[PDB]
Amino acid sequence: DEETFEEFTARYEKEFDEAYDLFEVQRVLNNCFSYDLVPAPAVIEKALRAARRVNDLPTAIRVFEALKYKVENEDQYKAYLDELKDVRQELGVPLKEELFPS
Amino acid sequence: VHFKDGVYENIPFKVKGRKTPYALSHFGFFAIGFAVPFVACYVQLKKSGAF
Amino acid sequence: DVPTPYACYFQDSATPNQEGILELHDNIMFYLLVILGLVSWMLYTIVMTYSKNPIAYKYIKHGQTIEVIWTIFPAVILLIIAFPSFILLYLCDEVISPAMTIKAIGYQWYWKYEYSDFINDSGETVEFESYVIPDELLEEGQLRLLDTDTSMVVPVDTHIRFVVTAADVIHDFAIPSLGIKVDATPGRLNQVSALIQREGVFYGACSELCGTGHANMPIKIEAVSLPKFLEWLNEQ
Amino acid sequence: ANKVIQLQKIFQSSTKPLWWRHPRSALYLYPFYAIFAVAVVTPLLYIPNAIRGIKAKKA
Amino acid sequence: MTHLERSRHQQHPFHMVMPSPWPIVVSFALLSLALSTALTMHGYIGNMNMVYLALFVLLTSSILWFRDIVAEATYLGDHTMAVRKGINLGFLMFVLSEVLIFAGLFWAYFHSAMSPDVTLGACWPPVGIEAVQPTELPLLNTIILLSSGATVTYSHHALIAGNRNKALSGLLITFWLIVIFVTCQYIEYTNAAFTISDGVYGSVFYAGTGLHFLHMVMLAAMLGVNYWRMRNYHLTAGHHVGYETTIIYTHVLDVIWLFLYVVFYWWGV
Amino acid sequence: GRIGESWVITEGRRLIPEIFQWSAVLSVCLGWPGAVYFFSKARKA
Amino acid sequence: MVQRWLYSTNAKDIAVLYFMLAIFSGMAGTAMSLIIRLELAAPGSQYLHGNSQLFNVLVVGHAVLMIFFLVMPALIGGFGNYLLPLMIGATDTAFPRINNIAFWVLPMGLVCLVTSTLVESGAGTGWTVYPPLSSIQAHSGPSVDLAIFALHLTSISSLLGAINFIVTTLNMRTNGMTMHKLPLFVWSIFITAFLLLLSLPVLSAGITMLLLDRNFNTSFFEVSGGGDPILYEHLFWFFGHPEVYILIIPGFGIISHVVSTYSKKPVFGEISMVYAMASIGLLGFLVWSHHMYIVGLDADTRAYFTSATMIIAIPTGIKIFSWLATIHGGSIRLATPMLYAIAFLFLFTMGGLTGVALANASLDVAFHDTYYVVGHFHYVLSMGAIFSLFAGYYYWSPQILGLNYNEKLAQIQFWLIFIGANVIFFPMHFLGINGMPRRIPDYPDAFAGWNYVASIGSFIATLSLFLFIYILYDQLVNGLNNKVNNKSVIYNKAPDFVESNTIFNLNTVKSSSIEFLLTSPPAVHSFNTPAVQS
Amino acid sequence: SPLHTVGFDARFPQQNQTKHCWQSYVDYHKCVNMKGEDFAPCKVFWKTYNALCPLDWIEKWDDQREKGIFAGDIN
Ligand code: HEA
Ligand code: HEA
Ligand SMILES: CCCCCCCCCCCCCCCC(=O)OC[C@H](COP(=O)(O)OCCN)OC(=O)CCCCCCCCCCCCCCC
Ligand SMILES: CCCCCCCCCCCCCCCC(=O)OC[C@H](COP(=O)(O)OCCN)OC(=O)CCCCCCCCCCCCCCC
Ligand SMILES: CCCCCCCCCCCCCCCC(=O)OC[C@H](COP(=O)(O)OCCN)OC(=O)CCCCCCCCCCCCCCC
Ligand SMILES: CCCCCCCCCCCCCCCC(=O)OC[C@H](COP(=O)(O)OCCN)OC(=O)CCCCCCCCCCCCCCC
Ligand SMILES: CCCCCCCCCCCCCCCC(=O)OC[C@H](COP(=O)(O)OCCN)OC(=O)CCCCCCCCCCCCCCC
Ligand SMILES: CCCCCCCCCCCCCCCC(=O)OC[C@H](COP(=O)(O)OCCN)OC(=O)CCCCCCCCCCCCCCC
Ligand code: CUA
Ligand SMILES: [Ca+2]
Ligand SMILES: [Cu+2]
Ligand SMILES: [Mg+2]
Repeated sequence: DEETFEEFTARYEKEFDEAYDLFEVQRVLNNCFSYDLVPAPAVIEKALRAARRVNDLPTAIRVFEALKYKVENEDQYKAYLDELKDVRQELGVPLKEELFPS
Repeated sequence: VHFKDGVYENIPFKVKGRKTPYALSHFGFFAIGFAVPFVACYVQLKKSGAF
Repeated sequence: DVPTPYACYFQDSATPNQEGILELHDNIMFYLLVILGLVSWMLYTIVMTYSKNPIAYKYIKHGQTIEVIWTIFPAVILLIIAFPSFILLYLCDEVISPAMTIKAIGYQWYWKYEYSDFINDSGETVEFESYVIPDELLEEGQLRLLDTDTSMVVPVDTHIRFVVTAADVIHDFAIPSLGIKVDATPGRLNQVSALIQREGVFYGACSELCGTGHANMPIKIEAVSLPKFLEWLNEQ
Repeated sequence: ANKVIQLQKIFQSSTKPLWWRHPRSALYLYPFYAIFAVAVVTPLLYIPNAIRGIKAKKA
Repeated sequence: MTHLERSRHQQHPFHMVMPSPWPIVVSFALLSLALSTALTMHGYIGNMNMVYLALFVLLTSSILWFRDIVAEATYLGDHTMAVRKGINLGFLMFVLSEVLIFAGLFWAYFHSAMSPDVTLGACWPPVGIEAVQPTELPLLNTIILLSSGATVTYSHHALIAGNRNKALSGLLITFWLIVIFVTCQYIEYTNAAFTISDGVYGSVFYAGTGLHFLHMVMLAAMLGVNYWRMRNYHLTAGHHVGYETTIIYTHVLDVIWLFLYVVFYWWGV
Repeated sequence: GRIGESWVITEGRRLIPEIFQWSAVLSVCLGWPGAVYFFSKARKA
Repeated sequence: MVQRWLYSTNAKDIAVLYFMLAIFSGMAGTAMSLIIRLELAAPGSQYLHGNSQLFNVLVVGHAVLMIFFLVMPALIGGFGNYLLPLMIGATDTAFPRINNIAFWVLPMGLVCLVTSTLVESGAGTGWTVYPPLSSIQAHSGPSVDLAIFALHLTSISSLLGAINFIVTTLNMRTNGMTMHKLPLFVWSIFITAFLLLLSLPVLSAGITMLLLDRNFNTSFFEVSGGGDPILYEHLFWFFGHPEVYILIIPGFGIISHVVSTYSKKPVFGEISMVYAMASIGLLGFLVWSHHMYIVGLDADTRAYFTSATMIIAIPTGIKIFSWLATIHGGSIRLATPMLYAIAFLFLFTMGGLTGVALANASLDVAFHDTYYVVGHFHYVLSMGAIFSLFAGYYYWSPQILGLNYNEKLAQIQFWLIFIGANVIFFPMHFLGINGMPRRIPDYPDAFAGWNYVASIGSFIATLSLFLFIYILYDQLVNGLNNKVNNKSVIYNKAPDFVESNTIFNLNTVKSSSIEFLLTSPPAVHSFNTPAVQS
Repeated sequence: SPLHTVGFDARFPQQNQTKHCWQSYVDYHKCVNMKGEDFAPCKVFWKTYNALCPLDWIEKWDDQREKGIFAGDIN
């Protein structure tokens, strides 16, 4: 398997637009986070807009939870939360730390 | 040949619905296994005149 | 020369053959410790970090670089220690220019020794049997299951050929501190060589299950000086 | 003569076990079972002497 | 045949054997044989009558097992193409194992002969031993065996072609040729000048050629079973598996005897 | 460029504690007979 | 009831009889090793009153029961007969009546070996039975005959079962499954069946020839007629080594399934695992005389066998690194089967590295009949093959039986055998390097130290076996309750990270073999319409 | 030193030494059967089969020669 990073985003962007129920959105999301890379910000945005279209809020919360496991530092987690600022605000998605604050 | 299906049906021994407790069968079976080396020792030490 | 309580190593060496056996054991254990260090470390640091990994890397199924590399690496290590292991094999098999030959014959629970070089002043065969001292007859200070009623006397700094056979069943002539171990089979004669570099008493045992008395058939060897050996030989 | 087809219909419409369907099978199975019992019991009746070291006096 | 009718027949070709008493009755005869032989070899039983009975019961209990395989294939139709292919493959793995039993007996012969022991005279054969000469009764035997691997070839191909008389005659001749081989070894044995007691030579010689003798008695029993089945119309022109297993047997035993005759008779004498 | 701290510092913080936990386990698996001899009569009288 | 279990032609029912007999035999063989370790606790006569023949008799009985009556009827007779037809889609085995006789000869071979120890004086010879110690001059009476007939009956069993395993794999696979698509456990029973087929007939030649010397006045091995004792050892060891691999490879295939399930990753380099299992099964026929290094063979014979023995370390080390590569980067689930598999990787490596030292003929002069050898083969047979047998039972018995087991009781059982096995066998290397011979009931006084330590660990490990006997009782009486309370593990695979709890209930099982897709106790008619794969 | 014994022989260089004894015994007895019992270098064989060969073996072969049962070819 010789797939460049640019080919990775353009293929999973196409794969999030075709998912037609909850099983499909969760199965595609599982395979996207199972490689040796963190998906690009433009892939995360299409995964949030796919869970809105099937009307499921917990799947959109878990997207950012997996993001904080896969990064290497906590400053890589921050820079994602600063790119996807409008989308998390426009759809009304909270963070798991914000929802169950400790 | 047609047999039955279920939980306690694919084993040769009875575990439920029996008069005697199943503990007498389970631990009696493994006691006899553990006890055959000692029967051999008894016969042979009774042949050497040690007993 | 004698085993000691709670010992975890070779008995002290008296011949160049046992010097070389120990050198090969230590050389091999250098590389078996590198390999055990790797495997135990990879095992430990994989359980401690991936027992807490929530997303498995299910798309990693092969690698061409590592699989070729880890097929070649064990071959280099195996070849490194085969070089001195072949040299020691042919250095111990040679028996060149010995100065005396002794025969040892195994019996149902005793040994037997024969000298037939006819060097003694009267030119006969010197021969005797060796028996373990029974427990009821031991004198205080003697060693249980080791001390015998007669022993084999050899001189120091002399090359010796041993000839070993048996009478009834298989036995085994073995002395740990001399680097000697050879089966004693009814029908054939095997040989071994030795050269002892210091004086003392060296103990051994039978090493081929021979029946009820397999544990009661020890070997005891005394090494003395040359003038002292000729006096012992010329009497017994 | 040829009796494959006739035995073919006897066998395929019978309720009995396979080794009992042939009309002649009684003459083999009755004496075999009696002989099979003697050949199993009798060696077992000799282990008591073997443990006790008693040998038969064929002399 | 619609869906309704196809439902009344199996969906796979493999054979579902009904429960039988024979596998556990053969095991008991095997233990009765083991217990009797050890007890009579050491005097705890007076005579050989109990060993005779245990051999008779091991024999008539395998017959009944073979009798139930005839009925499942001739009267029931349970041997489809897949069942037939599995039976052939199981038999080839059986003979491969039996061939390696002889391979262990050839090791023992060569171990004793290439560097012979000095109590023999350091010579092979040992001193005083008068051996069997090759160009003799053993040369009549190697021709009698080679002559039966070509009369069994034309019987098999006369059955595929539909000729009954020619098929029935080329098997009645293979029978009496293996029978002749068997009694020819009997004559060669009661006349030999040495015995199995005569040291290591009489041990490796009579073991290698004596095992082969026992297989031939089994081989002549197989050709008599085929004779009854071919004469009574069990075997058909395209379905005869009890026959091909016999044919492969007569050819392996032919090659094994060829090896015995070159090593035990020409090289070792 | 790269966001955050160097990968050496991040990996150093995770392995150093594990090296010491490895050497304290393998010492128990291979050195436990040394303790039996410590409390023996044969040792050091 | 009578005809379901005495007339059986079903491969699942027969596999249950195998396991019942296998576990009844490990009781006796463990009791003999306990009597052996009590008599070795201290110098002097301890419990057997100085009867050295009896001590030797119990050592033969110990080895024969553990090998031929526990590990072979359970790993092969049990798991092979139950899981091989289900993993390839077969409706039965080929030859179902052959499959039944291969079990019923083992009970008759046990009432031959047991009556061998009770007659005259028994067989005090070692499990290798070397002549002339085992001939009628040095062992009179019928004891050695009855032990040979017992070995003959186990050879009929293993040979007949091997012929059945080979035909079933080649002929009865389901639609779409080719030989490159077999599960790794099916490959391990297939290769083992070929080693048995080519090594058992050489052992039957050796021990039948030994029976002929004793009773029919024959000189295969007698020295007064020209025979040679060293011939017997060549014939015995040409079966022996292939046997040790007939005992580890089925466990290699079990370890592959367990490690992959509790990592959620497929086996790394799955195709090179089959090539390694075949190379080890082939090189195991070319190395047998490393067991005869001191009997007087030529120096050029000994240099060949050194290099032949060493190169079996290359394919075996490929399987070790491959197993560590599948758990790397995984999602590890530490259930009871996973604990045994991780201990197998650590304790099998140690036992195999002490074999590399033994492989050199120069060093084996200080390693012959030495406890050091006993330490080598109890690390690969008792922390090896035995640990893979526990891993298998905890992996498949809930499905096979329909009954769950107490999980936290099973983790206590694992730690008690891991601690106790190490205490018996680790000091055995210290005794051997200092020079203690094997097969002795009594020793010089300087060996008392480590011999006391090992006898203590023998009590720890027997207590762990008695806890396993109770766990079986609890599973059979309380197995249905173990599913509704929280005392057992229900799913060996948990939901994925982003997979919700209710989506997980659509497909509970994510398996790459058929067996976890059946009903919990599998049906007696498991396939009617054949299974199909792409 | 006054110690001497037989040395390395290229016919028998291996660990197995069975034939070295037996051939020296056989050569010696056929050397005295034609060249007479007394022969200066006929003692070379006599020393070798005495040095490395068991006394019970010689005892058996001597008794066999008396009955004409020695398997070696010496006449
Ligand atoms: C299968 C192989 C096997 C196993 C498991 C064992 C297990 C043990 N063995 Fe033995 N042993 C041999 C094979 C084995 N051994 C052989 C071949 C010899 C040489 C014979 C010879 O010298 O002639 C030998 C020799 C030998 C000696 C040498 C005696 C002497 O030389 O005279 C000693 C001494 O202590 C010993 C001890 C032990 C001990 C303490 C255990 C115990 O530690 C066992 C520990 C664990 C358990 C208690 C077993 C598990 C219990 C089960 C019933 C499993 C059930 C599992 C399921 C069904 C899922 N063994
Ligand atoms: C399960 C059973 C089993 C297994 C698997 C083995 C495996 C091996 N054995 Fe063993 N053995 C026995 C059971 C077993 N053995 C028994 C029962 C006896 C005594 C019989 C008796 O006398 O009664 C015996 C005795 C025995 C002898 C005879 C010694 C003597 O009697 O004096 C020898 C000789 O070389 C030997 C060597 C080996 C070797 C090299 C392996 C190799 O296969 C091991 C290879 C494995 C590894 C090497 C580990 C992992 C490898 C790597 C991680 C690669 C990297 C390594 C390097 C670069 C070195 N063992
Ligand atoms: C002694 C009691 C007699 C009571 C008197 C009768 C009065 C009425 C009482 C009712 C009880 C009826 C008694 C009938 C006998 C009986 O049910 O249990 C009696 C049975 C004996 O019989 P058995 O058929 O198993 O044969 C065997 C006879 N030798 O013990 C047992 O096997 C206990 C065995 C349990 C241990 C096996 C554990 C294995 C679990 C299966 C796991 C398989 C995993 C497979 C993986 C490949
Ligand atoms: C799995 C098999 C492993 C093989 C191991 C076999 C042994 C190899 C030789 C090891 C030498 C031990 C040093 C002796 C120290 C001593 O001197 O011992 C001293 C005392 C008693 O000594 P003392 O009072 O009698 O006299 C001398 C007084 N000074 O004992 C002890 O402290 C016991 C401590 C045990 C030692 C730990 C062993 C660690 C080695 C790990 C090997 C790993 C295996 C590699 C892969 C196979
Ligand atoms: C389990 C797998 C089997 C492995 C078998 C390996 C070894 C088998 C080799 C021996 C086979 C039998 C030899 C033929 C008999 C013989 O020897 O010929 C007969 C010899 C030759 O006659 P004579 O000596 O009087 O000389 C003739 C001078 N006038 O007389 C004897 O021997 C008498 C002793 C009887 C021998 C019977 C031994 C039976 C035990 C083995 C049974 C067969 C094994 C199983 C076969 C299915
Ligand atoms: C002392 C006691 C010793 C007992 C040993 C007796 C051995 C004598 C040999 C008798 C064989 C009879 C077989 C005929 C059965 C039959 O009917 O086979 C025919 C069947 C039916 O197919 P069909 O083509 O006829 O179809 C008819 C048209 N539709 O096909 C088969 O099953 C093929 C399988 C036959 C294999 C038989 C077993 C051979 C090995 C047994 C070896 C046992 C001893 C081993 C000792 C080392
Ligand atoms: C991987 C598995 C590891 C498991 C750990 C082992 C613990 C399990 C129990 C072991 C049994 C102990 C046998 C004692 C036999 C005896 O009686 O000892 C006797 C000796 C005295 O000797 P004596 O001559 O006076 O005897 C006279 C005979 N009558 O008293 C002792 O030393 C007491 C025991 C010492 C305790 C040590 C236990 C090991 C723990 C290791 C901890 C880590 C150490 C790390 C070192 C770097
Ligand atoms: C001590 C003296 C030595 C005695 C030898 C041991 C005797 C035990 C067996 C007794 C014979 C009874 C007949 C059973 C065989 C049978 O019937 O084979 C017939 C089986 C029946 O197939 P099926 O019914 O299972 O399927 C139902 C389908 N209809 O066809 C096959 O499998 C095909 C392959 C044939 C292979 C047969 C192998 C011969 C078995 C003996 C092997 C012994 C090896 C050790 C050699 C020393
Ligand atoms: Cu002599 Cu053991
Ligand atoms: Ca004691
Ligand atoms: Cu080996
Ligand atoms: Mg030995």
